[PDB]
Amino acid sequence: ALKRKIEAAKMPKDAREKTEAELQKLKMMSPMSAEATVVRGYIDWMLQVPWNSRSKVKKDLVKAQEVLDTDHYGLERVKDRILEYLAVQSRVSKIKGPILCLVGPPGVGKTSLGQSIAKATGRQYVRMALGRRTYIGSMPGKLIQKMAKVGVKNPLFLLDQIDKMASDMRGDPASALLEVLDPEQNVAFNDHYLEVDYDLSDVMFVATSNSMNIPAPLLDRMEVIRLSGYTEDEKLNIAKQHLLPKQFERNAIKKGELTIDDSAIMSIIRYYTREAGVRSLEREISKLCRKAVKNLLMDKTVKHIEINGDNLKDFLGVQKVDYGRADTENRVGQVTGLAWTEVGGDLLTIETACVPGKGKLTYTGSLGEVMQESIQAALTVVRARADKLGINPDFYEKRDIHVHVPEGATPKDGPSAGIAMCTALVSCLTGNPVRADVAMTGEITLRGLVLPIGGLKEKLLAAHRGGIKVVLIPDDNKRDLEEIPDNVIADLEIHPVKRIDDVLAIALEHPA
Amino acid sequence: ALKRKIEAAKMPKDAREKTEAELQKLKMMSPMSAEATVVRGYIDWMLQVPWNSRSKVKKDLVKAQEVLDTDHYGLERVKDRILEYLAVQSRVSKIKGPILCLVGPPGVGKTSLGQSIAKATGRQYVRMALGGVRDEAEIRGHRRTYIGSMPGKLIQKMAKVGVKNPLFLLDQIDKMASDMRGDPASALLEVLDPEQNVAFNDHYLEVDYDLSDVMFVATSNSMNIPAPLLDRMEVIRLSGYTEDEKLNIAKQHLLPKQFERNAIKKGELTIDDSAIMSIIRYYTREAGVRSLEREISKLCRKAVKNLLMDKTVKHIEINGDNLKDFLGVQKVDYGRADTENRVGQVTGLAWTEVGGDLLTIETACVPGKGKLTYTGSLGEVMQESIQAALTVVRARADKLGINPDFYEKRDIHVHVPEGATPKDGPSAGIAMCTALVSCLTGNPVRADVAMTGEITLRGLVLPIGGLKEKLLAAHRGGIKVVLIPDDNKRDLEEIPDNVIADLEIHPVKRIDDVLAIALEHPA
Amino acid sequence: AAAAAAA
Ligand SMILES: Nc1ncnc2c1ncn2[C@@H]1O[C@H](COP(=O)(O)OP(=O)(O)OP(=O)(O)O)[C@@H](O)[C@H]1O
Ligand SMILES: Nc1ncnc2c1ncn2[C@@H]1O[C@H](COP(=O)(O)OP(=O)(O)O)[C@@H](O)[C@H]1O
Ligand SMILES: [Mg+2]
Repeated sequence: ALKRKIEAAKMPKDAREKTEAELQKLKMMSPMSAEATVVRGYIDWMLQVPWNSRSKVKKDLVKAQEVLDTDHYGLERVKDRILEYLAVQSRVSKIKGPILCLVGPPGVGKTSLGQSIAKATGRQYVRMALGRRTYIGSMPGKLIQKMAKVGVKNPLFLLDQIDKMASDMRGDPASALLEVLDPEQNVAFNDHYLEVDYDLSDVMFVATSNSMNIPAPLLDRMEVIRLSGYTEDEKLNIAKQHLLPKQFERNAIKKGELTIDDSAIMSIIRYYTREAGVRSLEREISKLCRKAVKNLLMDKTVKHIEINGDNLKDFLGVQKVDYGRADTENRVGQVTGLAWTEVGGDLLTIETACVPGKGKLTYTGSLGEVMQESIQAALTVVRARADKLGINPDFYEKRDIHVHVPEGATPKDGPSAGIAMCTALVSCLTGNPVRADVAMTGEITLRGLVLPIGGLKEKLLAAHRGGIKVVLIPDDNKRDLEEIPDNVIADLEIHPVKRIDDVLAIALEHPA
Repeated sequence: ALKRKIEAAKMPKDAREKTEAELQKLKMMSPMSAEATVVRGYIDWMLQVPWNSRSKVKKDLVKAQEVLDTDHYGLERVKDRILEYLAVQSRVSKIKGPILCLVGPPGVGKTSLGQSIAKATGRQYVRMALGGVRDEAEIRGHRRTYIGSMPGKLIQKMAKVGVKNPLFLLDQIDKMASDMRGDPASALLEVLDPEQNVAFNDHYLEVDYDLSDVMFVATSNSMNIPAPLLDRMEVIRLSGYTEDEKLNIAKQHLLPKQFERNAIKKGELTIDDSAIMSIIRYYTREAGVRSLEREISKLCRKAVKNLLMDKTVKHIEINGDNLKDFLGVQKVDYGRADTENRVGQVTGLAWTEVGGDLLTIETACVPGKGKLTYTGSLGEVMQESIQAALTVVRARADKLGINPDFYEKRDIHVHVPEGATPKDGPSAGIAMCTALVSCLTGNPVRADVAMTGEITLRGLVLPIGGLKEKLLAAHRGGIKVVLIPDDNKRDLEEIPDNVIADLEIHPVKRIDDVLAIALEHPA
Repeated sequence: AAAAAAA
């Protein structure tokens, strides 16, 4: 009857005195009853559990490198960490220490890394997105069900959006999954539907998240891998190599009629969207392709639709956002600082006006208090150095000073752009024009030093996009210049400075 | 017995084998037991499910737009989107990816688009209201072993329509409720999932049912859709309606429906366009045409009541002048241009969520000490733009003909006249400067000029937001000339033709263009 | 077996 099926897979012996136990109980009951449907169901939900038939995991790392690079462009540090995990996985046959975690903003491909790792390690992929036998009939647990459906002993498992799993409501506690994650409690994981201990060792675990808002029994076992925002050349390379063909195949556009140029994609990235990932770019590209299909059905005269940087106002609407540019057309009494944010980088022009007055100090432009403190520190640097800069030292009581930053109703805060405001103060006090080709970043102190800043790469990509040629960084950020693409290094004349004298020597067009 | 319906139903092979197997559980038990009623009702549910009955989808796009244009006036981006959809499934069979979503304020007509899209696509219409559902069993039902059990509303509406490939209008996603023991946002994620459509696995119908062919149009008022569901949808935000297209919704859709609704025969009530424009301007504010529909409805009721209690007149002509006798006193009002040039008054432009309106900016500087006061319920960005424009006027002061020691000897007051309305933003920047210059020079601002744009210290006029409402507002208030930042002129291609043809729009880079155009005498 | 809604 069913004995050749229960011996056909060669289940372990404990589960076959259980399975033969309900088989000899099944010999002493009626076939047509619903209790026999529970019995046959309990037999069926043990002969689908993968007690054997492992997948041969792959050990070489060059073919794993390219089969990671066949579906994702620029997650190089993540791919490094995965090849290192496959190196210790190659030596140690069973890694049961901590668990890989992919923290990053939505839009980067942390979920499809389960696919690239899934066919990169060679094992099978089961995805779990988190966000007892009886008369009425019961399904097995979710953790076991994925395993049975996959039917393999070594299946990669993903815990997606644990940041969205633990809500503020009564739901799943940390117990039923840290008993899955811990090494000593996985030799006997007794599922409540089957009451048979099933092993969870040699099962790779990958968990993805958008922050470190993870429950405290789980954060102990999760290696936080960070995934930074994509730059514009990387978004162009992701749109052109991986994202246009999937929209072409989900829209059935054969290759002869639609041409979306590179200036079109860069026009979408710069002018039409603001995010860290490439999801909104795919809403724009999908809208572009379906407008191409509509423009082929509604007009049978033309057949090839050419889309470039000019005709993205015929499609997609009008330009929603915009970025800042270098004001290279003149050199005036303002500076161009650098601003960092989650979406990327931005130029940040800083303006001063110094009229005769009583010495009123007005700061304007939704400035945070740390920025206003940096203006007061920079003005103290100017007052301490008033004679040798050529300034009449009574300007504290004879000239009113206004510091404005143009994008009002935009909250701006941070210790950076202190030397930029010091340069603008020296400029508007001396009448010496700041050269427009120079962007600036740094933090000023009263002695005249330049302290380090953060987010140097996005400031350098903002300055490279803006048309800046010369960037003044602090000295202790030379280290961060070890992770800039060499086209940006080759185009920007980066000067690491350490004082305000090195700043005013370069940034002012006349000597002081 | 009933094998001819199991065979003639043409089910998939798993549904066929377990229905035939369940009938071969049925035909050896007594028909008066409970189990024969359970499996008999289950067989009847399995027979009334549309396994393969599929409706034909339209392929024409001219006639589909003719269908869409006879229910709704001006949802042109949504109608274009549905024509893109019908354009794409003339190549592929089933659309994969996200579903449609219609987000908007109440009254914009995003629920009554369900029959319009179902007619324009030739698909059968099913609506399911999700305004207060708490349990998953409205989506997934209960098991067969329960006594009063049945499928959820999904399978029951598929059987109610009797045809696979319908159109769904998930009516209110943002109003669903959470509860213990189940949550219909998870089950609704199982509905909307493209890799779980073919295997739905309802609790009563343990078979898998294919839901990949069903169209999904969902509707909401806000972006408060849950993140498990909001990342599977395509948000199409329906904005407010302008006064001209509210007039066209009223003329073409609301007036015959309310004449038919209050049973008005031909020639006993007419309403011209001046009365309707007086309703839109003077009696309603909201974005949508539901309150306009109510005011038209009460015009019709007062027409009926004034007819059957007079019996002498047989015709009532409502226009913009006798509307006070019907609706009453004008509840709201809009700003208008001044009729003569004032010496400290500029017309700013403002944007709200129901449209735009003319601001007035009134400055007055008197002989005083150095002191400077701001009134009119101003935000910090607004006041901060005022003092930014003030230091624009303190620089270049001898160029403007201003005595440059004025700030130590004049008291400057800046006041927007509404008082109780909070007014914030930098967009009243280059207007503000102008008024200051005017009160410091005695040069009267010409009253035909509206101004918008934030100002910087060197004089540049940086862009704004919400231009179309400001241009429609200025065109409403008798303004002839408006001043705009230069790189907002792109938005000039999305303005109607009469507003462009009736306004004298000047793109402006620097504050000297503003002072050259907006003042009466040369600076 | 019969379902029963609890609060
Ligand atoms: N553009 C339009 N043309 C003609 N009629 C319209 C238009 N927009 C709305 N209507 C009418 O307004 C009425 C109310 O619309 P509907 O009930 O769809 O509003 P809604 O946006 O769904 O409101 P809520 O979001 O509060 O449910 C409908 O009967 C519809 O006929
Ligand atoms: N480096 C990349 N190369 C190719 N495609 C990418 C890359 N990064 C992101 N994507 C695309 O962006 C999408 C992001 O979606 P996904 O990662 O599944 O959601 P989440 O970001 O919430 O985890 C993916 O479908 C993927 O196709
Ligand atoms: Mg509605």
